[PDB]
Amino acid sequence: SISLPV
Amino acid sequence: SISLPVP
Amino acid sequence: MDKNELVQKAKLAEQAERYDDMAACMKSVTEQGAELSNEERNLLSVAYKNVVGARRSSWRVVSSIEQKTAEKKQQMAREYREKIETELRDICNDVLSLLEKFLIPNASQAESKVFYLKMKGDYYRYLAEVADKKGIVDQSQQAYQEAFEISKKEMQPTHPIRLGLALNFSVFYYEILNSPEKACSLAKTAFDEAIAELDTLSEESYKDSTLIMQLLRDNLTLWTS
Amino acid sequence: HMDKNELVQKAKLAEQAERYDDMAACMKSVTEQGAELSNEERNLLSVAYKNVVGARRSSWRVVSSIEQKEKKQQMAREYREKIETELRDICNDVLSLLEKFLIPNASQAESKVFYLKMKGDYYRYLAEVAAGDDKKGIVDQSQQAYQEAFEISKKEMQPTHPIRLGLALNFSVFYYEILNSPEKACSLAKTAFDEAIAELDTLSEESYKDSTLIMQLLRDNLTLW
Repeated sequence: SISLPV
Repeated sequence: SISLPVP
Repeated sequence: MDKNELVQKAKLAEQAERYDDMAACMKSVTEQGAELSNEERNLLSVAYKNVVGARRSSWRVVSSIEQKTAEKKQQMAREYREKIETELRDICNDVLSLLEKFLIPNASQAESKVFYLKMKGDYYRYLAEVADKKGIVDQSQQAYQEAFEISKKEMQPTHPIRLGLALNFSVFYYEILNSPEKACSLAKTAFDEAIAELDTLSEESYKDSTLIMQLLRDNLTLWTS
Repeated sequence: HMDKNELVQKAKLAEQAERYDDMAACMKSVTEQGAELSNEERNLLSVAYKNVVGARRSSWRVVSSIEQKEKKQQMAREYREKIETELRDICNDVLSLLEKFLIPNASQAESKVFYLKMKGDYYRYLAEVAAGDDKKGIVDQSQQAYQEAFEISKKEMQPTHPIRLGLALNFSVFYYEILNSPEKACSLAKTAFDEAIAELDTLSEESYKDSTLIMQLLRDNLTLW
């Protein structure tokens, strides 16, 4: 799963 | 310039 | 030294891709006790995300070597996984202590309170990726939930901080709780409520908000086979 | 005292995990056990330190580029000086490993030329950051290490040899980049190339690609030069 990037 | 990338 | 000197070196550190420096700078700024600006807050978060990010990625690689293995290579992978794991927990405990002792208690801004409670959920979630585990998972859920409740009360559903919180909370549900339905339910509601109100989102935050909305939809598509 | 097979295993684990500081530490303890290094261990030591100093070489360029564009510049400079200090620490560690172990242990001309090229390389990296009297002595040490390695390689090594070809490449770059002699560079490069292609047929299959690659990069540096 993709979490929030910088 | 391009120095040696791997020994 | 002066907070503004530490903040300047944190940005030089970030240009140099020296994120350990960046975190130590912003850790010092934070331990001075004054609350952080939005700039200082995001510099802190960038620093620690890259710092812990590097170890999470090393932890992934070595675990997968441990699983794919040949007694000796496996014992060496297992020991090196534990060495990285210990750094990982130190970094998370470092961040969690700053959040508990300085950032969450002193935040006069609802937005910063939501930002910091999301961050406490994040780093407990990183602890839980490698975790005792029931306790850490509960710490992550409760931080995310409080953050979420304040965000529904203080921000519009198109706010990037709120949208990003819903993204990570639904990742938490899918990956840490093995609960796809709640993950999908949280992400779809967050996306739908944002999309119903895009018409009045400020052009300054439109890119960041639609970007996160894209990520929410990316996950729901994957999650629903 | 520490099992060397374990340090070499973890050095490879560190390499895959992009933990080059760890990778250098493993190979530094191997080297410090006093025995002469296998080709694998020698190559691991070389990659590890090349990456550890490579990170500081790139950060130094970024920060030094900022330093050129009164309190902001003083912050950049202090940081730039912090990066140089680390860069000089790493280079000194390597140069000291060469002086105490690698060069005195080198049984054969192949080994000796490798380590004397390494010494030229790490004095070259010092040179890229050094100033004043310090620098002149630094640049001198580099030319001496490279030049002696060359003479050993002309005498004892088939021009075929990748180690001999890599030496000619970096020495020519030392002339080009550090000593501003474009005519000493291409000449060096031109010569070492066609000395090897003349005996390309003798090349063994375990060394064919390594030699031909360096030979390509010799020509590549030529085109840009």
